[PDB]
Amino acid sequence: PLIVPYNLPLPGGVVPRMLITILGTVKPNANRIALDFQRGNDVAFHFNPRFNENNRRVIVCNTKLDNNWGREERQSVFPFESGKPFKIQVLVEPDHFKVAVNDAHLLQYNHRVKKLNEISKLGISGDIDLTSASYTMI
Ligand SMILES: OC[C@H]1O[C@@H](O[C@H]2[C@H](O)[C@@H](O)[C@H](O)O[C@@H]2CO)[C@H](O)[C@@H](O)[C@H]1O
Repeated sequence: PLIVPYNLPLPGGVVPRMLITILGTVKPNANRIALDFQRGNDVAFHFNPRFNENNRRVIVCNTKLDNNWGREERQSVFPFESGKPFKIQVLVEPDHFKVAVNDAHLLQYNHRVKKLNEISKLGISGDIDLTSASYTMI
């Protein structure tokens, strides 16, 4: 597998029609997963499944600018399970990131960071065994 935390370079940033696919397996008794699409030190799109926030499972999405987190967008639809293999697909579309998990649409996150071609790294972290991380233009 891959070593977690894992950094995937995104050469020349992202662009609509770029599809990023993450394959892995959630560890037993997982607490968190995170994808961090970064523009330098900023996080354009943080995607953060939390397995136990006040005994609830929730996905928290946000943006970090100049070391400040913005307004959280929360999704209670939670397709992950401790112990199970998953596929996360993040498709960049003109106005938003579109996320599907295990081939089912999960959420969209509107672009707050506008310079898409400067979002040049994806950090993958958390309680997973990471199998692959890649991208393709569709
Ligand atoms: O916003 C994403 C960001 O959240 C931090 O945790 C927040 C928490 O969600 C919020 O409810 C509380 O009031 O403040 C915390 C600190 O900002 C995470 O620590 C961070 O890793 C991101 O996930």
